[PDB]
Amino acid sequence: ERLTLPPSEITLL
Amino acid sequence: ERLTLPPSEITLL
Amino acid sequence: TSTLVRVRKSAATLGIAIEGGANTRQPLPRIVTIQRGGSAHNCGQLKVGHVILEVNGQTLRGKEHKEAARIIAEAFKTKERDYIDFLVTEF
Amino acid sequence: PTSTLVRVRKSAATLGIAIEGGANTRQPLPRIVTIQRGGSAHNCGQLKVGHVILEVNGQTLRGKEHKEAARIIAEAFKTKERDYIDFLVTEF
Repeated sequence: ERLTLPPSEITLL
Repeated sequence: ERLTLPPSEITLL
Repeated sequence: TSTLVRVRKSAATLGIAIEGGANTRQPLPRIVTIQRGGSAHNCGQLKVGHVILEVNGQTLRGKEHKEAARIIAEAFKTKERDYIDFLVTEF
Repeated sequence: PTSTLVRVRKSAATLGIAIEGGANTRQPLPRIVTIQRGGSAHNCGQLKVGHVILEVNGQTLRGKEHKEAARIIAEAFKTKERDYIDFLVTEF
């Protein structure tokens, strides 16, 4: 099972 | 007029 | 719990920083910065912390970050009208 | 949006979760971002990465800063008053 979630990506719009 | 939110802290418990 | 917010294209840019997308810590795009002078800032109904669920009726649920950003950018780039509609939530 | 009450038995010497978030930051409520293999949370099976912790033993975490939310969880894990921690979690 998934035991970690990575930091989210970011975008300037 | 809060224009940004700071990154959250991460803690291992 | 979810609110429709119409953002008028009052400036050349949308002026928001978004964080989030499927399979990451923040699963849906969340507005983390609103740039002074951009369209979002002029709106007044968009806030930092708002999570974007839909853009012009197009769901962002389950989309990876880059795809969600592309969809928002494409919606803002419209020349047929002078606004963009977001379905947002706060918690 | 579903809220689930998950009882985590203190089956191991550590809780074994990393939490991110708290009031006035980008993630406003503590979200489980890592579950360490071998810890109490991993043995539970009902806790998942991505779960947002709303309450710990009936004590709300809504509006609490990260440091205070972490203190409440750490105290709940340490206390010998009970051999479990009830977390109210959500997954939106």
